[PDB]
Amino acid sequence: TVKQNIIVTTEKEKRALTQEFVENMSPNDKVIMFVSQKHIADDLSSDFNIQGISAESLHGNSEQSDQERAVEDFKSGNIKILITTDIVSRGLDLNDVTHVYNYDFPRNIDVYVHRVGYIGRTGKTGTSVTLITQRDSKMAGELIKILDRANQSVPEDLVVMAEQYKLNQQKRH
Repeated sequence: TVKQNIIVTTEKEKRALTQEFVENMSPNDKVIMFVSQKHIADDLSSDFNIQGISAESLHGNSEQSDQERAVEDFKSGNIKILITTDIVSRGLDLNDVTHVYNYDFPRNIDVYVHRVGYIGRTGKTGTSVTLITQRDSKMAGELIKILDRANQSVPEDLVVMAEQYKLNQQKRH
């Protein structure tokens, strides 16, 4: 079973929170991190590597050689964080993954559930961590239902977001 954590935040606080997450990683943790834009993924990778948290970024135009080196490094432990945009590389052994980290909230709820499934498919326990901001407040109610269905704790800030969204929508009919 997979522990699901939702962190309500703003776009300016995402970098600092993600910094705090990666600094608190155990030496055994291996993270697949989801970022919507390639240049942000590159920025994050070079930040992490400069600090000594070994990482690589991949996107849809990454060469097959680059992807297969990243997958081998993820297996061997030569990287601890694989930051991906638009794809998950096919040769990735999901048994090595302890965490899914959604730096950007995915484009819909079905993609979110699929990413939780990346750890749940192996039958091992693991953790999904997701950052959500006001731009994705239309997802908040659906996300609460996912958490309630999976018997996961519901953060107060997520309930506040879903209530605020509903009130703002009711004023617009």
